[PDB]
Amino acid sequence: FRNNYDGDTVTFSPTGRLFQVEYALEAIKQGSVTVGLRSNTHAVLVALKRNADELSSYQKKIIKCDEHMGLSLAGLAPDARVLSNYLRQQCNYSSLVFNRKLAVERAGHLLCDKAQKNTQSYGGRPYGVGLLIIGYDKSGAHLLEFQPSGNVTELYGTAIGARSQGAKTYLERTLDTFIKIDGNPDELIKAGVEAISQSLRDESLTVDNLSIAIVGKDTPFTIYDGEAVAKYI
Amino acid sequence: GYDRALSIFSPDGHIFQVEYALEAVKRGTCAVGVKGKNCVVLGCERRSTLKLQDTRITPSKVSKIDSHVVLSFSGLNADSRILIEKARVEAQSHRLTLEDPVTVEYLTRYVAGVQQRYTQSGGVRPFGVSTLIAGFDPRDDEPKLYQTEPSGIYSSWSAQTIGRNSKTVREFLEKNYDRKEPPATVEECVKLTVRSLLEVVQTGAKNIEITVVKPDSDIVALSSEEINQYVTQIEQEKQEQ
Amino acid sequence: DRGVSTFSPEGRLFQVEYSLEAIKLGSTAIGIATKEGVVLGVEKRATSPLLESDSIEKIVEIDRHIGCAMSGLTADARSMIEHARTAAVTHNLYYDEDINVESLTQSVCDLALRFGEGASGEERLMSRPFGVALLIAGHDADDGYQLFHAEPSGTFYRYNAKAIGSGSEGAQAELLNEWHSSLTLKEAELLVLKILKQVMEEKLDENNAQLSCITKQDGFKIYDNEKTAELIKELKEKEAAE
Amino acid sequence: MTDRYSFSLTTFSPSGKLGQIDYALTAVKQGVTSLGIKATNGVVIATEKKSSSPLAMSETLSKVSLLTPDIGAVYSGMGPDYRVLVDKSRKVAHTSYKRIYGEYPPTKLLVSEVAKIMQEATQSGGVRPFGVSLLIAGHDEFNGFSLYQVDPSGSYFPWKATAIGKGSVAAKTFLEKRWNDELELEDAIHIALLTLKESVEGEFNGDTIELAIIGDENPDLLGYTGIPTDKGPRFRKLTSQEINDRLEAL
Amino acid sequence: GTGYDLSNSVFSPDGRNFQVEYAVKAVENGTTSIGIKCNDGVVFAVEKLITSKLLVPQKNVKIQVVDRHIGCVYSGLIPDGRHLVNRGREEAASFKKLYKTPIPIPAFADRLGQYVQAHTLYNSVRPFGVSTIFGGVDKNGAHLYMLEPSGSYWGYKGAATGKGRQSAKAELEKLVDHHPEGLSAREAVKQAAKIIYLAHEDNKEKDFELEISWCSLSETNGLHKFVKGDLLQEAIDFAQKEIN
Amino acid sequence: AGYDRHITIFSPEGRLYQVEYAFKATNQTNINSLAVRGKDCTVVISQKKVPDKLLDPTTVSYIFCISRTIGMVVNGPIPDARNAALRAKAEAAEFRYKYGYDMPCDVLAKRMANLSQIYTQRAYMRPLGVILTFVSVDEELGPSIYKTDPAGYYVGYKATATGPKQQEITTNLENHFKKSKIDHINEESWEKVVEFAITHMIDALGTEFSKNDLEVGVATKDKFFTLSAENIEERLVAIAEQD
Amino acid sequence: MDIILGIRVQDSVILASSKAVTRGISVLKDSDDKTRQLSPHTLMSFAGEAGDTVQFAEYIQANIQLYSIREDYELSPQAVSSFVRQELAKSIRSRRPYQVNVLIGGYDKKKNKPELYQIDYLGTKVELPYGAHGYSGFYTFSLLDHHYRPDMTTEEGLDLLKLCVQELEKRMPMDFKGVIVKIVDKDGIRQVDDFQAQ
Amino acid sequence: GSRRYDSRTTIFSPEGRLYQVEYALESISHAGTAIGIMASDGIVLAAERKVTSTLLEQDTSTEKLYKLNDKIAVAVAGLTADAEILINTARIHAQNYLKTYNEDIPVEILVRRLSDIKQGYTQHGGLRPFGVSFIYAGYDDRYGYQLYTSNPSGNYTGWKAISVGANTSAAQTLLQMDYKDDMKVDDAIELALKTLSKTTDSSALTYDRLEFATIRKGANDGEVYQKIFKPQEIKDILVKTGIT
Amino acid sequence: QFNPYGDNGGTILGIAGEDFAVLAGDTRNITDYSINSRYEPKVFDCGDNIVMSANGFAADGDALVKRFKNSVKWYHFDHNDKKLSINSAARNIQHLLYGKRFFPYYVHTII
Repeated sequence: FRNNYDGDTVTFSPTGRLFQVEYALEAIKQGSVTVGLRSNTHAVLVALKRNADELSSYQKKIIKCDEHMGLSLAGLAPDARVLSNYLRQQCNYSSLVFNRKLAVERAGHLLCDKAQKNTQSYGGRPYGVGLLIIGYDKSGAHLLEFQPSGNVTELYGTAIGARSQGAKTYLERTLDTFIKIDGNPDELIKAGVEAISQSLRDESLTVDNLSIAIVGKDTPFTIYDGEAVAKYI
Repeated sequence: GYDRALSIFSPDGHIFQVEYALEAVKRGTCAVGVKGKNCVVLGCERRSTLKLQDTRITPSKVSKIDSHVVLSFSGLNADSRILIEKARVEAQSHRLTLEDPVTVEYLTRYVAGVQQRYTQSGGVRPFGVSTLIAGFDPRDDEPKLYQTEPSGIYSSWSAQTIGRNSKTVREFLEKNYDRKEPPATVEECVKLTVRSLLEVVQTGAKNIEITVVKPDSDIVALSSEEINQYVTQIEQEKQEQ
Repeated sequence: DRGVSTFSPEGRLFQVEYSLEAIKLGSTAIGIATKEGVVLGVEKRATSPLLESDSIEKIVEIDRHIGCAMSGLTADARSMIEHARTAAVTHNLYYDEDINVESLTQSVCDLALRFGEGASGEERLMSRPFGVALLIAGHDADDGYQLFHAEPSGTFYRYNAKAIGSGSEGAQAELLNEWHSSLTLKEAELLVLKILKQVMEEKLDENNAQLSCITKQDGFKIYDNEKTAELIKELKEKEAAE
Repeated sequence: MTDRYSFSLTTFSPSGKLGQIDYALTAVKQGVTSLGIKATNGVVIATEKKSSSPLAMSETLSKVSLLTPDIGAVYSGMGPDYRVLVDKSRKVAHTSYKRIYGEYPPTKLLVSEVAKIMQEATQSGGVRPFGVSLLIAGHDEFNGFSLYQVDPSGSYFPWKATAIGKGSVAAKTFLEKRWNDELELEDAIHIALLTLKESVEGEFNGDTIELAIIGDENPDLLGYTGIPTDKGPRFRKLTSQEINDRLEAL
Repeated sequence: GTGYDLSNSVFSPDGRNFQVEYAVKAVENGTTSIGIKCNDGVVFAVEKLITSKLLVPQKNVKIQVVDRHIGCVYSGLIPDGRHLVNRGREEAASFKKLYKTPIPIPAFADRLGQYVQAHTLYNSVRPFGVSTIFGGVDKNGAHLYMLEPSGSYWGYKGAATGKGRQSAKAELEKLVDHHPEGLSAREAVKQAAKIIYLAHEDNKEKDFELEISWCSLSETNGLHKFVKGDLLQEAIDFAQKEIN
Repeated sequence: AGYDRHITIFSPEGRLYQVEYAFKATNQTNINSLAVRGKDCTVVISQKKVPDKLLDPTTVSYIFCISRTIGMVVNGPIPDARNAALRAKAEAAEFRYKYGYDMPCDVLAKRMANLSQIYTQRAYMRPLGVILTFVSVDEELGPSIYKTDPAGYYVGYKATATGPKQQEITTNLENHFKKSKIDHINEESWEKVVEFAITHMIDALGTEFSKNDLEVGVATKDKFFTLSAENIEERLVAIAEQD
Repeated sequence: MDIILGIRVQDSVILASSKAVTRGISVLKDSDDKTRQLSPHTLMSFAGEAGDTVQFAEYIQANIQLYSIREDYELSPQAVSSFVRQELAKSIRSRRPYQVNVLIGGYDKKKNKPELYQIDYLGTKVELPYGAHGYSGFYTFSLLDHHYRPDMTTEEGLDLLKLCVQELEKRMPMDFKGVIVKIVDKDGIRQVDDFQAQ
Repeated sequence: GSRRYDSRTTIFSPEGRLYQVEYALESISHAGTAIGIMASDGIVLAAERKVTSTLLEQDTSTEKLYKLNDKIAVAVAGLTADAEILINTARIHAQNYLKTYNEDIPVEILVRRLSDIKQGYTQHGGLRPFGVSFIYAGYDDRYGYQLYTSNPSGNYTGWKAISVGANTSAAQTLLQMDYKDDMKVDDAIELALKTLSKTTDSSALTYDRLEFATIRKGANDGEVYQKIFKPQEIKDILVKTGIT
Repeated sequence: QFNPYGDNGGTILGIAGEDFAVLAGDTRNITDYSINSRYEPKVFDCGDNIVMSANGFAADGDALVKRFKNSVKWYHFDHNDKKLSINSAARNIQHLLYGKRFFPYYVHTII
């Protein structure tokens, strides 16, 4: 069955599925958990950095695309670089040409259309990475969830990666609480660290292991690592 | 238009098309090269599946890329032409832009590159050829001998052989060549080569061609007689015991 | 058949994975970083006594402050090395400064996934991934001495010490214990020379093993045999010492 | 999109055969018979108009076509393939000859041209060979009259007479018996009609038969007067009425 | 033999294109969406499943506008849906630029039709995983259209696609019968909200969010617009009431 | 080896299955149609079947106006039917522009046929599952009927039928002509030729029709037009007051 | 222009070429060798535009040597010149044409006869007993037209040149700093290093 | 995609062989035999016409012996159509060499170019090789009379006597059995026909099934000459050599 | 014929102190004998403590600043927010300008 319909993305299975795309989606689950949540004044990203040996570094999970936009990745690092880099250009182009900050909602529409192109043309492959984009624009704070399928969705919060379901339930529960954490970044962040520890198991988030990012009203998207996150562990 | 990836990785991490390319080399006639203290010699066997050829015209096994450098090979002939051409053209280009002939090492590194490229470019199969490149760097007297293969890898040897039964002759050489004291003579150097070929040629006076290269573009290919003589003096070495 | 850029149901790229295999078969290569410099060591592995062991180049210079060691299909490394050298030199031409060791690495890594038979994202012309991994070592004024591991996957990590090649898994295990934040350059040299001796089928000597390093003062240098030999002799004595 | 078929669709089998070309020939075998006869003062080519429905008007379709005013062609195999081959052959005659020498190409060369076209459909990326065989007949000042047969392989050869398609073996045998190097055109025309009758099941008349000739110059078919050196086309398709008249002397 | 369903442009022995047929599967599996052609415009509505309380309400908009007078809604693979609308937009823009007049609904239909049909011609492409209900007002009235992955499309009085496609088609047909003289834009908005609420039973598991948009000559001046606020709640109510 | 049935390459029998399967798709609509030649007009009748009540009957049709003089009725799925129509329309406009006169029905057919032939020989182009019947009153040829198929074949007819019960309609017509001895309906007005067409369409299919079960197209000197539900109704009433 | 002379005597071809390199107001060099050896028995002298001059000569050289290696044979002078003419003839109708004029002198080892070819940037080729490019022609053709004999020895040829060079120094505006003379014959190409007073 | 129908005509076999080249050769083994013999004063080309008939117009025919230059000609074995495509490019190459150097193209040089073209279809392109093998017979002033052979692989070699097509092994043995370095054209002419005569798959070796050609230097001139015997010329020489 | 260039006047001045530096410019933009504006800033802060001004033809001047600034933005992305040394900016700008060496930015710039 499945073996005859997953040799490329230009093939539908008798049931209407695109396996190659699904296999890509898998790479995400195999990825280190990362959480995103927002209030009305700020948006936050918390991600678990995974390392190879104990002699190696922990790989970056958060990328800045502009002063008002950024994202966290789970899955194929290279593809995140490609996609984030492309999202940087779009923000850039929006400025240079219209002297206008690229609205988060639009950045999403752009990502979706970019992804979609690699799922209907021979020779191309889907992107094996999931993204959580946060950003503050003319309509406030925003959180987006990007799936290689092309499906981009705006949420109050969410998570992706191995054991992500843990944090997601936790947020789904804490909802009415963190959404009102306005005028206080540290609070929105702690709620973010909690949601993520909900997907721990192996170990516990340490200083050179935890990664946090925040954007907001008067806050330019800024990433925190090591000693910087110490005050949250 | 055609760009099918023909050289790809397999589960065990191999690139069969490149590997099979080598098999094409193993089936090719044997070629050997030994460097003396003031020269390099290249020997090649002549197949015998059909004999009634016109040796005058029939393309020989050792080619001149430039006046101070030669290249012999084992594998598919049609393929060797393409490589020999590119090498020769690069030889001139290097003189033209660097105002100095190519070093044996360089010309080698170039050829190796061409081959490597053909192992990771769409729509093309690797070269079923392995080469022996020898000569003397410009205004230098230390002999050079390198070898390349389909994979695109290369390196220098004090002596080496490629082709069918190269396994045998390599052994011969591994236990008949001393780096301490390399064939200090053009003669004793060509002898060692003829000796090494005989191990596999099975009496072929007309089946073994030798080419001697000396410093300052002094390249020459011996005739059947000069060679026949070497074979002669050698066969006695055995009987006189 | 099946696309060269196809996904496995487990979410991996076949070609990339298989690529990693060919590398496990490659010659051993080890790198250890110290606050005094980074040391790069490799296994020559001559397939015959007639092969002039020094014509074996598996440790090359990218710039005066950046060098690297390779493992796997080494012919694949040429185009990468060229790219790396060009990028480092160009950055110097455009910014009047040395290129950061990380960026250099990041630059190389970008070629990695540039392959396929018609991948919709640009013009990725290269039929297959690279069959070689790289240990990029160097120094800059922003992050001092650095050691990087770049795989055909397109990703790269930074290790205090890392060993790739046939003897890796074991050697890496060794390094896990041996390495510590206060190693000296001299110490790292013997340590590399030691772990090489362990995983090498051959009896390690200054002719089938090669050491080199990168120091802020003298930059990337490759230890000439004589220098390596003595270090080997030194290693033996301290080993037989207990 | 983009024809990603940049590879040959006709390749060598371990036996050394070229499948598609073989199959193409099979396709020719299945096709209606058609023949050609070379007389000492002309050539004749004919086939059967196998009306594929009584409602269809066989006139609105010609199996016999004029390539140049002195060269005609007829086939056996896949009608549509022939059709485009004709147009191509008519153009190639201009583009690669009349536009360069100001004169129509001689039979052998035009044939040589068509052959090349087919030859290419046998090696080019993403295509199949042509499922037809052609019988081209013409005349030129320095070669006189000639008859050629072109195969899907891209091969062609000259004939004194020959037939292809369905009952080719039968007809070929009947021609070897009636041909001689002294036939006048009217003779060949007769022999043609006889050779044809054998392969014909039902009706056999000027409306079911299609035959043309390459004989003398028809100035009456030129369309204009005033130029001595322009004498008219040697090619001429016979009319239904012209055919029946001859059928009575059958 | 078999395998006539592994490549996109292949004809099965019975004359079908399984790949296209498999696409339809991806569609039927999607959310439900409809279109109601009133007497001077068209109304569009869609089912928006609430996968979780995390989805910011009213945010992930589905219905899309092409130019200023055309509306598009589709069921199936959303990304494919957007892809199609992008093309429609370029298509409409190209048209206006040369003929000045904003593209006629019919012409636009065939514009999307030929594009989609184009993806059933080569094995190097995949057919569209969406059915699209679209339309608007032009020089001669309103027009409602539905386009299938096969590239097929026709003008409808009412149209539905997706999971609850049958419940809908059932209800739409009822309307057509009980309104020979026509439905008003205002009324079609209500009726649509109801028809979406009913069709939601074949998915009564997850909670949803309604989304209506219309293009009425008298209500929106021939411009496509989203039904919001009061008129929206009013319809949500008219539906919630008749669902009990 | 067994892919000689997936793309347009030869089978050992020397056949092109994909072309055959294409033909198979032409009946996918289960609609029959026929064309007859009047004294100086040409009519094409086609069945119209709109089952769904939600469909706007007026937008459904397999009859197309390629140009002021050429009309085309397609037997086959509609998306392929429209791809074909559009192309023919373009081919018609371009011809006029380049040669300074209206493309003749037969030439348009030949061009479309040659176009089909290509999908027959080139691997990446699939054939179109449709049979195209072109009709007009050519300024040089008189009333004309030219039909093309997925094989890249075409020819002119005295009359013709297409669809599932093609054979019944054909033999019906064949008989009428064997009888009349002429290759056309000896009628001056097209309304009578339209009635004739509809009549035999009934006799051959053994079915009665309502104004909404048909689709009619007429081609007269310098114009081809399709009838309306009413134009047809009035025509149906006519055949009725004769039976 | 610069001085490019060529004279074919009995068994060799002699080429003389001015050693001066002047850029505007200053004479930058007085030892310039405006010649390139295409093969052991074929020499080509050149003069023309600043860059085009060498660029073209070296290019021609590269191609001739490549043919030598590929065929392990030396193309006849006649052939070599035909190659050169073709190249210039192409160049003339290109985007930016080579503005170079050349004299080709070689010894045909097969025919066993020396040859002199004159070719201008337009691809005009002519074979002559003696020839020159630029103005030199105006003062030397009459000299040679007068004192020239087909059976002249190489030495007679040199003297004849000596005669031409003197006239050129006497009546010419420019100081071409003397000429470099080279002889092509059965034994190859050699340079008469003593002509600054022969 | 399309990869599904790609024969990959240019890959290696696990044994390091080139499938298509091999198969191509297999094809050539069934082609009329062509023999080339080189004597001290000239060369001979003899080939057997595959498939003939009473009706075949033999005077106007040529399927094996082609004139390339004035001093070069070839004998073919394999797909005639393929051969021509290569022959024409050969004829052109000769002319270009002439136009560039004003000298007649050296035999080996033309042969190397043709072989290189073949070799190409062997390493890239995804197309099938040419089903042809050539016996080149030519003369130039550098190597005098020469005899070469090339095949689908792209390799070429020189010979004193050689054959291609069917029953080559049989013919090679017979030639290798009676060839002598001091042969004379006439001698070679006979040896050629005798060989064919003994290898022919047919009843008798008649003129109507042959094509003959000789490259001799007619003493009473000093220039070399190409003679491609006409039907009658073959019929004669056939009676003379004692095969009547 | 169409002249792609223009002159907006203006004048700038840069002076380097031992632990500081200054870049000044008039704020008048003109065209011929008319004044387009009495206040149209011409010296900009491009970040990383670098002030730049491209004087001459306004269009070309703004294009350059925009470009250089944008070049700085990416420098940060590419090299981990590392500050761009003045000397590096100089080299970079040279490339910005010499890139259009055959259809120049009609501006004389100072940073």
